[PDB]
Amino acid sequence: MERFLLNSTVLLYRLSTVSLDEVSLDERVESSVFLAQYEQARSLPDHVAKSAWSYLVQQIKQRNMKLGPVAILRLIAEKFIKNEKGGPKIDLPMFSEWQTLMSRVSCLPIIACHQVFNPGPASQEYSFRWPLYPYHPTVEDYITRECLHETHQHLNGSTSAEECWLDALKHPEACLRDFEKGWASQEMKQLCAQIDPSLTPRIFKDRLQIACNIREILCRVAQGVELPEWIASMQNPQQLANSTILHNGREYGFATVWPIDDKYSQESEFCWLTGLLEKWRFNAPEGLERLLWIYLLIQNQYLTLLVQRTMTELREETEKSYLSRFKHAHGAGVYSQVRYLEGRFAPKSDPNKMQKLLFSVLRGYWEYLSAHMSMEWVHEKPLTISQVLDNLELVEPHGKCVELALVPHFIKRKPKNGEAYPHALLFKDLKNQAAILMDMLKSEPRLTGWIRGVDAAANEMHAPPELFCPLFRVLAKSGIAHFTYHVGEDFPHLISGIRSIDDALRFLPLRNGDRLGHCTAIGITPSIWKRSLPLSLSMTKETRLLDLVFIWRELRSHPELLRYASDAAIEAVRLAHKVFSLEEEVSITTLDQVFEMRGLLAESEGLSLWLEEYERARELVKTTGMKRPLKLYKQWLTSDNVRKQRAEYVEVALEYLPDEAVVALQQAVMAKMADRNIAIECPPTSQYRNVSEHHIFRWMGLPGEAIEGDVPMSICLGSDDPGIFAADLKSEFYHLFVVLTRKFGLSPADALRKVAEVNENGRIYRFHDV
Amino acid sequence: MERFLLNSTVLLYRLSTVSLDEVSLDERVESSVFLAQYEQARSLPDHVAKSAWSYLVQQIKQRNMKLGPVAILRLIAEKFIKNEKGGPKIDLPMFSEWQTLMSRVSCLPIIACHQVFNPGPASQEYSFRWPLYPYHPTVEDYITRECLHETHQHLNGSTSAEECWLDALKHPEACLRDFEKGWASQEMKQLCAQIDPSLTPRIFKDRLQIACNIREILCRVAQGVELPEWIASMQNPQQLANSTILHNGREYGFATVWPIDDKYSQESEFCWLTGLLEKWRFNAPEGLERLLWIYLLIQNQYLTLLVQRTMTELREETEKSYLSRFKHAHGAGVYSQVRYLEGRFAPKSDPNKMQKLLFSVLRGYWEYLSAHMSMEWVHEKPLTISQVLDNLELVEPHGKCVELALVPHFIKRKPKNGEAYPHALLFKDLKNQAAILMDMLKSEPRLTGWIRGVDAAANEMHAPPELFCPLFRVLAKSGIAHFTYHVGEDFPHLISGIRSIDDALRFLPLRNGDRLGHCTAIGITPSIWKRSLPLSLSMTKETRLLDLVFIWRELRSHPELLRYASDAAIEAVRLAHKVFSLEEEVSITTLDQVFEMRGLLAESEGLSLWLEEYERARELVKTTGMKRPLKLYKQWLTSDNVRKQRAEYVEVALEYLPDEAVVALQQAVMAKMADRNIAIECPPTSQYRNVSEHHIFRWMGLPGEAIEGDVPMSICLGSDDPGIFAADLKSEFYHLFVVLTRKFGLSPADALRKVAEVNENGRIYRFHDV
Amino acid sequence: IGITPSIWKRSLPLSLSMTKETRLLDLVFIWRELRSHPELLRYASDAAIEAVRLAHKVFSLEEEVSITTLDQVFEMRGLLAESEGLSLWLEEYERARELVKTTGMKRPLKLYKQWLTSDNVRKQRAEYVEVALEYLPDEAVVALQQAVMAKMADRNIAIECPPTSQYRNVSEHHIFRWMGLPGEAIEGDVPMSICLGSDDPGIFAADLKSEFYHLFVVLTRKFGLSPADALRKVAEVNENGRIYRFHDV
Ligand SMILES: [Zn+2]
Ligand SMILES: [Zn+2]
Repeated sequence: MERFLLNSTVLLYRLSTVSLDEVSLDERVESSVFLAQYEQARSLPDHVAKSAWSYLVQQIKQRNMKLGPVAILRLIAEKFIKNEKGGPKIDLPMFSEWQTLMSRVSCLPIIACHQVFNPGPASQEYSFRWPLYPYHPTVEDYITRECLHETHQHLNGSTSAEECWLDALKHPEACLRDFEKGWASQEMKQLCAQIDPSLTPRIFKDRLQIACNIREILCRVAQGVELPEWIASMQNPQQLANSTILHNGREYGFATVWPIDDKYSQESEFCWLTGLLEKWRFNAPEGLERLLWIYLLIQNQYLTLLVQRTMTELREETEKSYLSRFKHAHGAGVYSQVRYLEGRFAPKSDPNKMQKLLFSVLRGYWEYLSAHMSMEWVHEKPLTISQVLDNLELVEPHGKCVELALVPHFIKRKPKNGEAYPHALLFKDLKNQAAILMDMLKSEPRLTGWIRGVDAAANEMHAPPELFCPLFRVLAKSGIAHFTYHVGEDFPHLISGIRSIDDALRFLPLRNGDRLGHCTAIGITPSIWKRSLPLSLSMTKETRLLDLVFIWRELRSHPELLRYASDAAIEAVRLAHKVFSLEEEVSITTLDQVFEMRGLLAESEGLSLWLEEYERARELVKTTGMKRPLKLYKQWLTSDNVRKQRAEYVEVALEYLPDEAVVALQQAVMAKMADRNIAIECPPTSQYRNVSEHHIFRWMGLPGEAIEGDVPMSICLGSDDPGIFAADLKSEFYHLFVVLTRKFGLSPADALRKVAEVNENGRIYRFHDV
Repeated sequence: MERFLLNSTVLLYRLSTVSLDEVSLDERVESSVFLAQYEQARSLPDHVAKSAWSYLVQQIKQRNMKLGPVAILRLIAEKFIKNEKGGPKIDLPMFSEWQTLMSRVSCLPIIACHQVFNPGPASQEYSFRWPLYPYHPTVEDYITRECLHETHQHLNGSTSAEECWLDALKHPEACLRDFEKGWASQEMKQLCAQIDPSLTPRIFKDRLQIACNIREILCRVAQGVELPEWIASMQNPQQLANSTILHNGREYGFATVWPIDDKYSQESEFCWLTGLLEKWRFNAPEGLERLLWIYLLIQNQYLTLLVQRTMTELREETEKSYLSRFKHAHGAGVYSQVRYLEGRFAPKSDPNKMQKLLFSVLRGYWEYLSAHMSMEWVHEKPLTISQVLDNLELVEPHGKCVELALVPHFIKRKPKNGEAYPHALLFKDLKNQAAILMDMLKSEPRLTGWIRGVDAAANEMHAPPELFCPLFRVLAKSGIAHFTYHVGEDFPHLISGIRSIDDALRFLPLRNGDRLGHCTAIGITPSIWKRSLPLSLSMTKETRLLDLVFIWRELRSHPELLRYASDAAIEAVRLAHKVFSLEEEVSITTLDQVFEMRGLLAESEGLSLWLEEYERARELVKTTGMKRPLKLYKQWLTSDNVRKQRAEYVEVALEYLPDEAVVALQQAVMAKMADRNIAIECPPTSQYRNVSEHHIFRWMGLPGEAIEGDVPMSICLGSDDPGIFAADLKSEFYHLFVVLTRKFGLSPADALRKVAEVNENGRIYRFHDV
Repeated sequence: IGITPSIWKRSLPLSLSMTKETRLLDLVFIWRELRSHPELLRYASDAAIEAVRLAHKVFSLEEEVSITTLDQVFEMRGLLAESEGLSLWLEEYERARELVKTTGMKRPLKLYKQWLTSDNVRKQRAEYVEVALEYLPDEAVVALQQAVMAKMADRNIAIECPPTSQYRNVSEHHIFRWMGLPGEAIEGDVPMSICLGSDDPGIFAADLKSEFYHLFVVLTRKFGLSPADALRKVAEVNENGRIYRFHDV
């Protein structure tokens, strides 16, 4: 429960609102804790909270200390972090729980408290490194031998959330600008209201600047410098909502001097916090400790809102952040811990911005390499992308350092109210971006060795994959090997997700060894897919009809489900009749022929490198006996009536199909996949009670999770956990190892090689040049 | 999904605040629904809600309604309720969803709308009856042939919460007094914040008066009488927060003539709502539907508060509520659906109030019996308890009507800061009440024929059973037959609840055929008992030590857990040494002999009907070798440091014992159950996702639910669901029936019998006189 | 749903003549059932084909009609003729309004009207066609039959059984096969809530008590059940009489 006292919206209000000399807020802190649990962990049975709080307070009073940041952090550090071998580490049994706490709290304060109150041997000068980790010699030797391989880094640009808070403190105005530009959006209305009811942009700025001011003041006291006299005027936290304080007539600026150049550096934060805590080892002023309360609380609230969520992204268009990611990916040892890194990046609409971003990333990689290996760099200070390449070709794949592969994102937005065919404007945008990419490759053909493969991300329902097939094929002929597309992550229905996955398979120009993405649909079981959700699910008519045709096709060969297959046939015919407003009798067969054309470009022939696909409809139209498919698909694309019908909603009864049938669909899907030799990135991520049910294990063949009709699926790794701070690929590696060893009782060797197949598959299906 | 539109606190806030002429609040209601769903059902993944509301609005626009309570109740009634055989009945597969809905909403409006818009045959004049039930010929034939058994009804006095609402409107000031006296105590503050952050007694009175005024105004429209003028002045809902409205200098009242004398009756509500809906069949004024909306909301929210929760009970001290209870318990047939009723009521500490309550209950019962049967009644208008007994002495156990059994409660409060021994003052209050009880019994020996047994209710941790043993023995000698004690309901640890149950067995004077209560500790499995609980659970030191003693005692003979038993012994020795401040060596044997003395009365010898348990310690003191036992027990009861360290808080691992070992302790307890012929009352109720997980099934032996060593133990039924409105014993009967037949596929006969053995256990262990 | 095919063809001619509608609906039903059983899909396909042919005759159809469409035709046999295609009566007068709105039902509705009205169609309905006595196997019969008892249990509908042509002896009585008697019950059977009826066509002075005795004696002697066994079995149906009594409660 401790992480309440560090992450609490109501406590944040109360502490920020009460005066600094109030004292004796124990009851209200406790009540705020109970409200926080009621909001967050509703399931706790109303008495565990009171008991655990009686404890927490009891331990505090035993240790003769005050309810404080230092108190809670001390308890947490003592409970979790141990110093072993090298640096602080996380106990193997407690690692998962520590991750759960990470899902709510920042670890820098905890780490500083650990160092100050129980430092390890005074022989290894420790430098801050996030996140903290457990130790297993087998795992360590394995990583030393083979290193790790990143393929899914797209959660928040390419960095952890923690440094973004410091970036905010560095450009508070930029973050307010982004906050506001988006405050006009609907979705974030609900996001912000549900995280913090009365969040609002003015209070956004107020909390940000208050945090800046508290950091400054606490830094002054940590350095132990004179407690400036306007502190006396400082009485109410709301005073920290302004850039200057008024003591008597004068407006005093809080700005001050810090030893380090990068005043917003994580290292600066850490040194500051260590100094403060060591000053505060025996006792603390109440005003300042409450200040640190609100400081940590605002940190955490900001970090959540960010994680549960373009210009705060643009500011990362320098060769500083990329160097940072690269240095972090490289360990503290001479050899980098990750062997092969996939660098995923959002394309822009302007050639200037793409060339800027590309030069930034390329240069940063060059400096990362130069900082580790010495040689004649030709252009010692490269200024152009061509110069950077000139520098880079000289590198050989020894493996001392990481190997970079660059993948642009394809962001799928919702269709708009008015357009010739669905997603037409989005298609135009993507065509613009892709053409620019192609032209940059034209200009610098050597870029084919660094820009390898394109991913298709953002919310799936906003666009079906068939929209991207012409894009992917044109890019391929441009020289883009390898492709990726997010499938199966979220869906109106599990059958819908499975159908979407097969659509991608059968339509996308995916070759041997390509990689799809989460594909959670074919991993999640129908036992654990419906546990708190309504018995029926409303969804779009188009989605329903496509899924019904999918059920048809997949179950046509299954003797045990032919009843369901006939039902799918009948109901798909009826839905087609309604959506297309049909009066003639239309066969499931011709529906199927219509639906197999979904990969065709809208504007091909029914509506340089684009000529092939522009004519791709020509041989189809040449096929005489496909009249009805042509006209029906043209109606599907253009007809206003058909489009409104497609948008229409209607229920699916949950138990439309037996879970056995769902599993059969899944298994047909894995069969087709494995036939085509495609891999599945699986990052650890809503409905799972604990990680133990993660479908990764079913894909991994664990007894008690795997199903009889199952296959291997070439799972690969990816460091993208939506609801955590300061996560890493090796963090996920350790997560999987510990869960295997503990919950499944596998011996350390067993867990090691279990995870190792997925890791080495990461290398195997790397897109990087060979 | 619809639950959120009919109960939403934040929705209530803003709709009540906005002007009645605001209009076009669709997006507003959307935000309200998303917030309410987030706060209540957190698990739903953020998009199913969007789809569900999309289809809701699709329905509303297609069928051409306005987003409003009318359309909502219409969709509900269509989706749930139907006319079959006699009156409306709930579709069987939908009963679980409907009772879930009743967990948050009331059915009066829904049933009104159903009757209004799809009435059955216009020949069975439809007198409202609550709640609404399903139809199964086997079920109805069984209830007719046999009839049912109420054994456990202590939730809201003995009434369903919905009637408490019209009670509040009858005496709103009384509800205000009850609210405020209690609003000063913390736990209600935590609750008020958790349910309604800004609840307060102020807005409490405000919302109550608003509700009454809405009732009046919409009565004006329903009777279709002239739409009085001050409606024009009425522009904001808050204007309804006052008893009068100021139009132009004049303050106009809200009250009127209503057709029925009892203006606060559920039947009045029903006929009224029917009239309102009939009038509003095709359309209605926007502001008026909004007023109805707010009425319904407030209705739901305060009903929620009430259920989850003195003078509101005191006002129920007339022979009216109890007559109503009896009539409700009896169906609409000549024969009563229940045969045997158990009437549980609090024993008051004033003899006058106690005899008042008792004459009230007796007179209500007699009048009911008169209302259904004819003979000479002797005192046609009885006045005294003696007179009503004279009347009732002529009644015979034919079975036409209900047979009542009266049980005083014992509400056990937390121990206070200062007292000679723990819970001493509570013991004194109970002794006062029991003295009063035996006084009235002495005065009227006949009362033994209606007061059959006493129950120990209230929060378990507030007091342990052993202190009641002298009380129960004294009462038994006075002439009270059968006893009850709530066990297993709430606990800090599962083993601790198990130990509590054993202690009750081995200390309370329980006899053959007695009953305990919920005993959920013994039904909940270790597997599904730890789903969101912290990896470590936290207890009082005294509880921890007693559990250690229990574990070792019970596992002494288990060869497979001897390790665990030996541990428990060791840590028990350690804890006893620290607690008793023991310098010498205390054997776990000695601790056994100490803790077996717990049933001893505190003020007997180590500190007429009472003389026996005053001298009971004489035999033990005569016992020579028990020196050390007695002195340690005295230390335990009295030593201030000892009571302090008892109150202090010690932690224990969640997985302190293996799941199997916990079940083994459970099985020792099941064996004791069967051996002593003690029944267990199992009503339907926090950790269960769906009702199918209910431990009731574990006892009923459902394959895959019964554990290997399971033992039948005379489970009995109880109509007490903490989180539902207008619950009934027959209702939960249907619930169990449907659950068996569907989630386990059992045939109607199988489910009928499987519930029937429990029902008939009810008969077998009636407390009623023979 | 009682008589087993084994004892259904004991003196029957090897072919049976019946009306064309009966034949067509039979084929349609056979398909509707046998779509799902892996062991009878051949028969289901045969029925679909032949039903298509027979409908092409009965409707004199010139276009092509799918068995799905035939089903959509014959699913609407519950519609009132003069509802919309030919106070309390209102609701069923207008019920066809929703369907006629249904756009995809064009061909079904027109076919239904043809069937109800067309004189040529009605003449063809009255026409007769032969069917082989073993048109389908006993196993197929019993599969259909067990599906029927499945829906029986699903809808909680009872069967009102009196005692009565082909049966040589009362021991051959179908009542027993419902009653689950070993050697009389069939594997894929389900319980179906039988109730009694005192209606014997070919006797005088017969009563429910008389039938009770008859059943008890036959159970006891021909099947050797103990008195308790036979009494319990007979009761089952007897008190099922209570259970599904129409009498008001
Ligand atoms: Zn992804
Ligand atoms: Zn209870």
